[PDB]
Amino acid sequence: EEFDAIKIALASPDMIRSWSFGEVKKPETINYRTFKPERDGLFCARIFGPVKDYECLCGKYKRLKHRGVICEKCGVEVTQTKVRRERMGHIELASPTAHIWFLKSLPSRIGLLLDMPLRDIERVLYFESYVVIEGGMTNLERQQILTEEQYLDALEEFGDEFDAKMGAEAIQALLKSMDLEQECEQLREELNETNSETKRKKLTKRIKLLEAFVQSGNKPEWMILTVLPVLPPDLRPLVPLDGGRFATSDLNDLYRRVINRNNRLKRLLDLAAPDIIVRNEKRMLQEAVDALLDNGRRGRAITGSNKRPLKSLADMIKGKQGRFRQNLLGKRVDYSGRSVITVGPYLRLHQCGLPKKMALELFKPFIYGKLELRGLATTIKAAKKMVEREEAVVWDILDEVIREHPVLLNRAPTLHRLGIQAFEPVLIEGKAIQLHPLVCAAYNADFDGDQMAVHVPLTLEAQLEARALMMSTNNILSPANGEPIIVPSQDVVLGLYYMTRDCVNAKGEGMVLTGPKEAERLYRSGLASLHARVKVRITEYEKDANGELVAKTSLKDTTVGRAILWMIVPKGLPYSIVNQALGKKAISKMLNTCYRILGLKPTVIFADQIMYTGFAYAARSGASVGIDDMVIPEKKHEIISEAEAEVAEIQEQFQSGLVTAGERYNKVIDIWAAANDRVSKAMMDNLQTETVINRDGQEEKQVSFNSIYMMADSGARGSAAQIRQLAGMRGLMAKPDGSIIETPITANFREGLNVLQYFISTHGARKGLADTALKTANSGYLTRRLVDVAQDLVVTEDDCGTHEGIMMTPVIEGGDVKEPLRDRVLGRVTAEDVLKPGTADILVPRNTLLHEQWCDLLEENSVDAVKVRSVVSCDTDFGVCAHCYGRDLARGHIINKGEAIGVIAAQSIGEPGTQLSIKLSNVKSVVNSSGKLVITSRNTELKLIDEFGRTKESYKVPYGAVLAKGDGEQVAGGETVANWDPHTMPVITEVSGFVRFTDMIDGQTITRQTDELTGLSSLVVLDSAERTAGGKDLRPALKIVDAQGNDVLIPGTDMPAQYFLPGKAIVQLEDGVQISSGDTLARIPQGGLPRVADLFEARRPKEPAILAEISGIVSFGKETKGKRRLVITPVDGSDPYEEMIPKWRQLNVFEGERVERGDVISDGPEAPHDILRLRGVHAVTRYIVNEVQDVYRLQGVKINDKHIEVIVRQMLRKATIVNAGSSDFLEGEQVEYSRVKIANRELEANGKVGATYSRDLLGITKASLATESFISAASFQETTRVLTEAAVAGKRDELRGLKENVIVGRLIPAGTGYAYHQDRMRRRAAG
Amino acid sequence: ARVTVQDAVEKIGNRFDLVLVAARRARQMQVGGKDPLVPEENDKTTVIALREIEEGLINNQILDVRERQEQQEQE
Amino acid sequence: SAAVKEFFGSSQLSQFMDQNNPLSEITHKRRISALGPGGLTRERAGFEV
Amino acid sequence: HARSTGSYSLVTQQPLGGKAQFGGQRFGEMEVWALEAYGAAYTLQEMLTVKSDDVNGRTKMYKNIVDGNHQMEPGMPESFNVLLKEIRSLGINIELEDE
DNA sequence: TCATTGAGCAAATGAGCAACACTATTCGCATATAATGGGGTTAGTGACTCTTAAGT
DNA sequence: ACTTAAGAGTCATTACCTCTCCATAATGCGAATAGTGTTGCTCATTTGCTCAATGA
RNA sequence: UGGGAGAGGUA
Ligand SMILES: [Mg+2]
Ligand SMILES: [Zn+2]
Ligand SMILES: [Zn+2]
Repeated sequence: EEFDAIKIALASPDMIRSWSFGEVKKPETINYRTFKPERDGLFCARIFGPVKDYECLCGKYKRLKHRGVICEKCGVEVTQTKVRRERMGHIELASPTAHIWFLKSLPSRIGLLLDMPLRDIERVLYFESYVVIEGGMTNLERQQILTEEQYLDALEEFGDEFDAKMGAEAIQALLKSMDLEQECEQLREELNETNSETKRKKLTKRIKLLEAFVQSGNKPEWMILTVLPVLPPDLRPLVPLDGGRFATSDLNDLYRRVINRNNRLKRLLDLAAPDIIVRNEKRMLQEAVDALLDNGRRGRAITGSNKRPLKSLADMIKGKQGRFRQNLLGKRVDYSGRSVITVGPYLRLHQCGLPKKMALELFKPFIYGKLELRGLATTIKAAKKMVEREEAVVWDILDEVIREHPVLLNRAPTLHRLGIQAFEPVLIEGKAIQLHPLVCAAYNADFDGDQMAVHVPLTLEAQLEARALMMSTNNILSPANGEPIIVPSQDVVLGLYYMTRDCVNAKGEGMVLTGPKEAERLYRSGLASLHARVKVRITEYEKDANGELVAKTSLKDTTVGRAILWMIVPKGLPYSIVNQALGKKAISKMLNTCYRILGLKPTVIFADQIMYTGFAYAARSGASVGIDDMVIPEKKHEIISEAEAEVAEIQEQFQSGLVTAGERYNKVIDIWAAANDRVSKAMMDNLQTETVINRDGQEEKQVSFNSIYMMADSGARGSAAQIRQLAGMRGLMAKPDGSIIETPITANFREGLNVLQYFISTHGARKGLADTALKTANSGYLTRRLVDVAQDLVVTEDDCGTHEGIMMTPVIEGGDVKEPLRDRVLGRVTAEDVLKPGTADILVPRNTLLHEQWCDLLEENSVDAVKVRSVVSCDTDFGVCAHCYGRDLARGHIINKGEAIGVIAAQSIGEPGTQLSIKLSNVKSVVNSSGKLVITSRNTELKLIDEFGRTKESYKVPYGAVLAKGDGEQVAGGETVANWDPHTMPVITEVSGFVRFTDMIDGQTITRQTDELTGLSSLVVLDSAERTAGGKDLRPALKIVDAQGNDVLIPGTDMPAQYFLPGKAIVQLEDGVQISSGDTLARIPQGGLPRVADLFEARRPKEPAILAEISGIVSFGKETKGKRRLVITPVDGSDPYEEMIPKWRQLNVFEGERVERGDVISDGPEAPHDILRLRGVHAVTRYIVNEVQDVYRLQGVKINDKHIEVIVRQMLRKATIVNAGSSDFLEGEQVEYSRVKIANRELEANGKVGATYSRDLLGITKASLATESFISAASFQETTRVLTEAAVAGKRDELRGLKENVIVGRLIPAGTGYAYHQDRMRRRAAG
Repeated sequence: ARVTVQDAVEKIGNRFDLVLVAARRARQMQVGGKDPLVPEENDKTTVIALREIEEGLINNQILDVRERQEQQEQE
Repeated sequence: SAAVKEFFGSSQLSQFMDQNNPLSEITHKRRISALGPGGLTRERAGFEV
Repeated sequence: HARSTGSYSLVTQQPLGGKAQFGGQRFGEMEVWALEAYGAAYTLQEMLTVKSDDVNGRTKMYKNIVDGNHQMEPGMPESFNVLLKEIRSLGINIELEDE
């Protein structure tokens, strides 16, 4: 019951006969006169144990006094009836048949072991063609598949020397006669002479398979089923119906088929049947056994009586309704309720209203215990009936029991971890669970008919989890990003916006008040409104250096509503918290500031009090919607008429025949977009500032008190797009073919649409409703795949002591700041120092958690980039340390050791899937004759650094682009500095002089033609695919020389100044002219959720970018073929590398320059596998994080980058070995990177050479399947393939995963169970 | 300890260690019937043990040496 | 009789009438379901149909 | 709908599903991941064993809750034994190797 | 001299066995003009990956 | 000696509620075995009752 | 009582 490992292997026939208790020899299950089970049947009592507790079948032994005996009359062993689901039988098959798993699950393992094709093995098993096992003559070798005619020829020819059998018994004899170590040694010799790619891969597959058999100790004859085991008859039960008829399982039908055909084969072998009949019966038994093991696998699936295919054993375990994903991971659970949810705003943050009857049904054994303790019930039956009669003493005892006993409120689908929270229940009269209004932003639940499950923790440990870890006052901050999710939502927000907004001359403006209490007294007496601009006295408490609170008291120019909220805001916050109009972002910043200053308990009472006052003043407001409140702008018809006249003008121009149809289409869309923007701007102007009728200074202007604008500007419900569709113009609606329709829906939802506009709108409405369903399914599939990769990651160590890290620069692509340094680095731990003078000389040491104060210091001193320790670079085996991960985002401090990171990271990523001066760097340039500077590099980036040192923008310039500004020059804004040729790629030079037209002749490499505009001849270099026989061995060169003709050298190198230009070049420069330096010479021409799923599944795209694998210069080596090879030789050593590039793809790097490690040779998207293998682990981590965050910022969802780094670290777990030392890794075996790190640590400890490696970015599906745990892999996906590979290789499970301990039934090593698991681990180590 | 277990968390240093220490204290109050050092004020044993940790009487090593003292006084 | 009772009793289109009010009766009789014997499924149906 | 302790299934011996047959609410795969994210290992263990398919553990839990002592007597569930017997009936030797 | 403890005993009832005699079930066996190659799917999937095979 | 097509395989969210529906065909005749009834008999269990020491 | 299909509906 306390086992360390779950070892899986193949089953010998002796082991199957050791499992069984009796041979099942009859197909009939039970009788019909009296329903006792038969003898040697499918339900038999002698084989599968007794039917009743401690009773035989005849009734002789009938008590526990005879504890365990065998009945001499009927054979039924007197035991408990629990052994009807623990005892197996066995069927003794006449002809030994083949297992369908180890034959049809590709790779077949029988074709891979015997080295025979699967079609020929299937022909042998189908009794269509003989196979020869052994033969003494040289005519018939081993495994020569003969036909019937060839066997009848060989029988009359030799008849005595060879032995050829047909069927599965022949394959059993073949696997018996083969020799595992002899074939392994012969293939090890065969691998060494020559290495073709397909032959070496097939040979190493077979060698890995044979070495798996020898090291696991299995035998190859065990794949042929001779003895078939039988499931116990309470696991293939016989359940009745309500009308006397029986409804059995499909396994009883399949077992009846196998037993009947096996008994008929025994009868046909005893009756001396003909060869055709006994061969067909052997084939039928093979088909029946294969159907029972996997129905839908071999051929046509055997259907039952109701025309549906039967459920086999492989269909019971594998699938969506299989044993794993329906009963092992997620089980049904007692002590559980379910009801509709309503709103309780009178509650606190940690309370929920359970009904009386539902909680009486929930807490029933607890009421039994308190009834028998207080002496009000003698026995359990009396207590049962006192609860069932619902007495007043039962209600009082229930009120005592339910006090301080938290229950979990679950709501499906539980996307993120805040979908389960523990609440102290309060008994109410009703039938609906009254939630708090604040937690329904965490639950994503509105009250339109939702339903929530109520689970009751029983034990004291479970009540303490629900009180310390899962209480609703503890998880305020979201674990995705460190922002509070217990936030006012739409109604508190409308009330607080109406409070802290101010009018101009409302009622009682310009008084002086003794404080917040007198302001509240003035409003509730009625002498002053909520919008009177008044001077109040405010006594705010600032924070000292220690925990003391100093005070200041002055007069502030406030409103009455802000002076009412100052009674609510606790001591410790400034007045600039309250002194603005509070939208949803403003109240979020209020709760965040109150958290970081005060803690948790002032934050909880502030949220409850701000919700109470928000609800109360939204009720006192009366903020109603009306038909006079959706104010249509009075200049809508004029703009619409002008736009229709302009569209009709371009239409009649097209009907005259001047402008084409596509340009008319693009012009009409651009005109209607401009018209829609103008109407929306006029609508927003006339709705924001319509309130102008004022007094007490003059006719003044202010923001409007319109309720539609109020519930838009507050961030409560809706946005400016929704207000535009209500009041302005509906806009341009799209067809389901993607193309935007030309005429738009001009009417809004106030004037009412006509028939055709509504029928056009139904396209997008049904499309959006259809799209939403698809993304949720995709997001849940993505969330399951992400969780099943990141299962095995937990915090183990407190610190690993590494020196690596990822330098976090703010993402500065384009013209704006996407993420600031504060959002990028707040929470992580600094790897190195910050070495810059700056203004204050900030020097944070290593191993420092970056708090908000340290990040404020970084913002003040304006640091460009800081290097912090990431999860990917952590050097801890089987788990990460706390200092590399950094801050527990749900709490706000450093992460406790033992808490599972990866499940939180996978949930936080897959939850919004249902919502989806001039600075020059890396340059090589030369000053031209005019100062218009040109760049001779491709990887040049143009950085835009401010005068303080920080970076403002970023731009990448092309190679050969012109530039007017040098380094250190500060140009003003709006100046166009980026000037470049977009379609042509120049071939510019850096030296001056004359040109020598060498190695180009008119006729075989260049085309003699002229330009059609100027009359000058132009020498276009002809491409090598259309050249003649004279141009297959030459490369034309623009031999730039000096003014008289000597070969000028490049300054710095020893390469001659040559320029091998490619084809299709517009050579305008002729011989005998003067050429400057830096001038041109010739012209050479050129979703959200699927993108996230393709980044995480690590897919090679449709057009990968060719990169340079070794640093050095590049030259061409192979001629007379269009596949351009690059002999990229290094500048120090020899070249062992070449590269094959197809015909039509263009090249960016010419054959005269030198590339670094990982240079873009061919443009396009770059594949993440070669990104890793060439650039580095930190580079592929930064690529995946940036390209995922681009999607999540496009849609507007905040997600911290540490979660994406956790998924990347779980993707990079494998590491193939390129060269071994003295370790037990021979060649190309994809072992885990933690295993080779431990092996290299041991080898460098005892002083040896060590073994190098090379990591590889596996996808999510391939990583979770190549996880070393067969139980985790089979619970995720592909149960047939995972169990087949584990059974052949003889693997074992060490029980170290969270999913593994969910399946087995132990405490997970995640959080509270981590102490128990490390105690068990040290107990196993110390003994 | 009724509404928030925050000061008990800052006293212990670990949420999961707090759950384990309060579970052993609540097991000693439910099984053995030991004397709670705080006034119970008609609360449950979970909140009583959490209040004892909130004051600062119960720690892992302190409850272990107290259990060792009772064991060595039994012998 | 076995074939016509199977169609009229246990087909995929001969379904239980939602008759909780007259509007549900009249909109269950004016219904054109593209599924059934010889039609689509909820797996073989994209955004085209 | 609510359920304290009623009828149980026959193949897996975990409680039934449905208001008409007095069923228990399903604690699905998403909720198992939420408890793993919380770190409530004791709540996860007592929701997979003693509130579910483990007859000896749930009977001792019922007697202990009635007798006042809220203690946990865990054990291996029976769906895992169903899984072991089904793989062994497929013909693949899987065993719980002791130590 | 009598209540209290220690030990046992005939008798009534519940359980059951052993051998034998009648009887309702169940299974092996026989039908003699001639009869000599079958139904039944899935049909408006999508995307991706792995293996095998003709093509270059 | 390597590179594109054909074919097979494997997934495509969670939780709950209601309803209906889940089959028909050869006869007969002894032989033999399992089942049930019958009568005489033994054995384990419990209970009111009896008998023998012993101090008050 | 428990099992399996088909249809409908709610979030
Ligand atoms: Mg809802
Ligand atoms: Zn018996
Ligand atoms: Zn680390």
